[PDB]
Parts: sequence; C-alpha cells; structure tokens
Amino acid sequence: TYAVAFRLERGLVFAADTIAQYKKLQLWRQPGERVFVLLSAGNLAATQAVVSLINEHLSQETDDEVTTLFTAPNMYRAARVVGDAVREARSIGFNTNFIFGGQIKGERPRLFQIYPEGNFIEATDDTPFFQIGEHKYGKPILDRVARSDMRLGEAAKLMLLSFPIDLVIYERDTFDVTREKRISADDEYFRNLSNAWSDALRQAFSKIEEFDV
Amino acid sequence: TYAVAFRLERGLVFAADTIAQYKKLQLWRQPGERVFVLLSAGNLAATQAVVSLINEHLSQETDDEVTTLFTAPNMYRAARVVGDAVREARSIGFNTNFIFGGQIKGERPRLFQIYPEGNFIEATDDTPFFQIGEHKYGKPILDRVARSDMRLGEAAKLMLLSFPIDLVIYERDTFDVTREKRISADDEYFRNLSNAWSDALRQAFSKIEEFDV
Ligand code: NA
Ligand code: NA
Repeated sequence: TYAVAFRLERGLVFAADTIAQYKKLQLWRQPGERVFVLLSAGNLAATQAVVSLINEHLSQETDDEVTTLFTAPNMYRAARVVGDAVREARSIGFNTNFIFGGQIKGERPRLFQIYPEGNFIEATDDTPFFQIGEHKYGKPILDRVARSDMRLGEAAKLMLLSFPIDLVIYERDTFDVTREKRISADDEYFRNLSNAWSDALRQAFSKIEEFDV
Repeated sequence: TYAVAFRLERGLVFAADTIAQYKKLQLWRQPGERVFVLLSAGNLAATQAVVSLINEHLSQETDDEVTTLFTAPNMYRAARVVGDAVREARSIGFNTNFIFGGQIKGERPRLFQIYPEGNFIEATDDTPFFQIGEHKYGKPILDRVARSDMRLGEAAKLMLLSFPIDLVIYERDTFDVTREKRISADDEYFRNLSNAWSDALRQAFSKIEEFDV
C-alpha cells in the first residue's frame, strides 16, 4: 500500500489507500488539546501491533512517568512514544516506515517519519512531505511541485494525484479532524482532476521539448 | 538501477543508468542486416550471465538448427533466444525483467520485455514503452504523456526526465546505432531541461488546481 502526508503553514494533510485497527490511517484526539494521525504502509499485522501498543498505554498504564500520546507535552515526545511502539511491535511489510503527525496545544503542528527501529526524522519547510510504502508513487512530481505555503486543499489535490483513499485535512490550532473524506476511483471529481492533470502534463511537455539534450 | 525503452513509429529509443559485459546497455549488430539492444536492471552477475550465453552461441555454436541472434529470421524469434538466455542464466537483483529490442531486415523495429522465466510481452502502440528496475521512476508521467507518434528526440527527452545515463536512439530501417550518447548529471543541457520541466510542472499544477476534489 501507499501513504503520504504534507506539513504546510496552514496545517497538515494525510492520505492513505486501503477492520478498524488494521486501517492504514489511524486517529487519536482529546478535544481542544491534542490530535494525532498515524499512517501505515506495512502489512496488516504490523499496523495492528503498533496501534495496540499505543492504545495499551492510553487504556491501562499505571506508571505516571511513562509517556503516552495523551501525556506527551510536545510532538517530539509524542513521536518518541510512537517510535517505541514501532520498535516494540517487532516482538509481536514488517520493515516499512510510518508517518506520524498532529498538534498539541501551545505548539505548531508537526509531522514525522518513523523508521523500523523507532528513530525518526521531522518534516521541514525544505522537505514538507513524506511518502511510505513499497513504491513512493509520483515522488519526482511532489519533489518539484510541493511547497510549504500551499493551501490545504491544493496540497490535498497534489497528494491525490500521486496515488479507495482516506483523506484527512487538519487545520492549524483547531485540535479536531472534521475534514475527513473517503475518495474512490469512481469519484467524478477525482476523475475530472486526473484527466485535467494528464492534459496539463502533455501541454507542459509540449512547451519544454523546445529545449535540447 | 533503472532502464527504459520506447517503441515509436520512427524507431526505438533505449536508456539505462550505470566493465563491458556488466554494462546495463548491450549492443549487437550485423551491418545493414540486424541490430539488437538488451537493457538490464539486475545485479552485475545476472547481466554478465545472460550476455555470455548469447555470445557463447554467436561465437561457438556448431548446431545450425539452434537459433542465435544472428540466425533469427524475425524479432519474435530473437526475443525467444534472449528469453532462453535469461532462463538459463538462473543456473549460473537476480529476478528482474530485461528489455530487448531491435530490427531485422524485412520487418519493422520491435521491442520486448523479458521476464525471469524467459517468457515475454511485446510493445504496442497502446503500450509503447517498458520500464525495469527496483523503482519504475516516473511511470505515471510516461503513462500520461508517452505517444507512439513522438519524434525520436522528444521520446528521448521524456525518457531522460524519468531518471550517468547511456542513451541510444535507433532510426528505423538504418540497421546501425550511430546516435549513441552518455549523459551525466553535470550536463548543462540536461540540467536546463530538468529546470524547465519543474517550472512547467508548477505551471501545470497551477492551472489544474481550478478543479475541486
Ligand atoms: Na511558492
Ligand atoms: Na498525439
């Protein structure tokens, strides 16, 4: 499977293609305080194991000094929580990266890519997106076109062209995921967008074939 | 590694990134009679083994009924020769596809994709190109933009944007490979082409973001 996420000035956008715990886009929320999204591209067993470890600590942790998603004071600390779950899930496709993002009150929205051993890197304005899965579809186009000042809707359109897809748009400082949408191949808007993209690409190539190589 | 080839009305274009027998683009020729190009994306040992088997039969075959690249009456028969070498090389990265194309006098230029067991498919006007390697870079762009009536130079430009690269252009009915070029990352023409492509893509996206999804 394939998933992708963008960090913009205005917020975060998450997308993944596709039984709740095995779902490739996972959401956690405390109203007005914190929101988190995990994207997976690994096999079903790997996704479930990581989510189960996160939820085990949210639901049953007795030690107050252990950090969970709901006690993490910032998104770096929250990413370490997921990193620990990703590493520990190896005890429970199996060696794919995860994407984790969200926002905690008092701090900007942040986005991370988590590796098999629980280490991670964070999205920057220079590198505002991550892709995970067997094939990072349309990476060259995202590299050339993605910008951190893009509106959330236009980022979503670019992401959808790189690919049913679960799409989540998170607006900065809202601490809720309201804009949640499932888009199938039979969606007429998405088909219309893809048709226009193909037309625009052919026109784009017709311009640049002026140049020699 | 990555390689790609196009079959056009005007001829064939081959490209591969990169010690002669391990080279990822391999050429055979009989002047004015036949030309062949093999592209590999597998490991070094796999490429050498296939080429060695092809050359063994060209150089040492004593049985006249055994088909070689130089006795094949048509390109389908020549593809079977390579297919046999690809399958037999498994006895000698290891499970990647090959691309094989060329022309024999009395017949149009033809292009094939060879699978690990020696079976193959042929390029058509509807599907005029093949890609091989770990990552089929820029497949969505080739799918949307590639056309069988493209000039050889414009096909080459499109192929180069999907990626030092060894580029071969074969013009129909010539039975020679004269237009052979090695293009590095420091090539100013290729850099200029890539810069313009990025600019054109951003402009292309700016047009199509009119549409909703
Ligand atoms: Na900009
Ligand atoms: Na056309």
